Amino acid sequence: ASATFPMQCSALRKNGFVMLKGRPCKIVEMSTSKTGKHGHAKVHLVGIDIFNGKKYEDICPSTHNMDVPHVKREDYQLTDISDDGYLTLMADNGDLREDLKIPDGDLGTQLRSDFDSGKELLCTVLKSCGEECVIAVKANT
Repeated sequence: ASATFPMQCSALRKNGFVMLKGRPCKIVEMSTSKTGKHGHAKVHLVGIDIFNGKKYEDICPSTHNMDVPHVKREDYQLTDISDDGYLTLMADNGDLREDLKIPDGDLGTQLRSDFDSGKELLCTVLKSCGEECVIAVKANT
């Protein structure tokens, strides 16, 4: 039930998930840099926060592990939007959750409009490291 698991830095790949500075990211760049000439490594890692979009960075030995998030998604059916801007989301087993808000950016605006219209919507919730949010909205019928 851990939120992150070890992986050897030499096993990391571009567009894979990695933890940078406590945030779950997608690796966007990797390269080598500077050592002592007897068997070590400093891999430079860049990654985009999978929720924010912020860019982060760190340096790690090829030999030793990194922390890698479990990243999951689940689809909910959208049934309401409150004045507070919270969504009412219904899981496949019927349970409701109203703790997720209208997402940021263009997605939240589309979501708001499509539901102001008459459309049945599925919201895909991204989940990782104790953080969750709607990342995709898809028409239903």
